[PDB]
Amino acid sequence: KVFGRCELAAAMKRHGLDNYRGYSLGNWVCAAKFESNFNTQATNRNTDGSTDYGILQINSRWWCNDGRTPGSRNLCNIPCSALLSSDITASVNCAKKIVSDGNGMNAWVAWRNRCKGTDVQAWIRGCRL
Ligand SMILES: [Cl-]
Ligand SMILES: [Cl-]
Ligand SMILES: [Cl-]
Ligand SMILES: [Cl-]
Ligand SMILES: [Cl-]
Ligand code: NA
Repeated sequence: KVFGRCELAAAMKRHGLDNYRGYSLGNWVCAAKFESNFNTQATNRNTDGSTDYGILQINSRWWCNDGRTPGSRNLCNIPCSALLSSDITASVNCAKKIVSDGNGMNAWVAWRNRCKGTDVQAWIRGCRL
């Protein structure tokens, strides 16, 4: 599923991501835009052989099991395929664990490089929330 900007903002809010660990909803929408272009089915292979999955490009090295990332962990206790669902519950729950891990949203390289320190509220501006 390819979410619209306000539609994703609404879903993220429903699943309790708005101000989670202090990150306003625009941070989450901005990160999703640059990680996946709002597409739940996005997958991208990394040089190390791990793969990133879903709307927030969660990586198989640490967070989910895809059967093909040697030495990896599955700290969200889910198959990486669960992260590609049209329903974002699994992605949200896993992102809550990731952003709690110590480095906040810096875990998401696209957030650090394209969202951090910008006007992230623009990503939610205009939305009925
Ligand atoms: Cl957009
Ligand atoms: Cl915001
Ligand atoms: Cl594996
Ligand atoms: Cl599994
Ligand atoms: Cl933080
Ligand atoms: Na894994």
